[PDB]
Amino acid sequence: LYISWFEVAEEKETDSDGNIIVSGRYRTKIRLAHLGFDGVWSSGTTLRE
Amino acid sequence: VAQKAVLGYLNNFEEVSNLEIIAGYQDGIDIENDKTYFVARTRMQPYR
Amino acid sequence: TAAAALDVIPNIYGLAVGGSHWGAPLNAAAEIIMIKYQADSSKSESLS
Repeated sequence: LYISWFEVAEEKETDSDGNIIVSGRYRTKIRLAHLGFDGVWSSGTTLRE
Repeated sequence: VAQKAVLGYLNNFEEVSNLEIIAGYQDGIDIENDKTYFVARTRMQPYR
Repeated sequence: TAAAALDVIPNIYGLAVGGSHWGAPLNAAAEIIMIKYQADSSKSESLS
């Protein structure tokens, strides 16, 4: 059994002069988990394909 | 109680079997009969 | 992992950028090291 998430995030694409269009590409991530042979999780990793 | 004990080890065992070798130290410039140390880590996270 | 996530990347971006909590991992290690004793000195109560 495996589980997963998509990260929703914001940071400014700040220009040196300053800018209004602070958006486009962000370090969002995608995360995976699984439950082990006693039901505790461990492989809560970030492949972020 | 033994089944809980067994599976508590067998969860850990597979991470060890997946360890990845990153680098190895040759004896400066020498060859033959070297101790040749190696360093390795877990792939699932860079923690160990 | 919490201490590392509070370190490897900044808290804030802008005219000022940063907020990486420098001491966080080494400050966390002492708590991890401490926890061993409360368990082993109560495994001694189990085996007593």
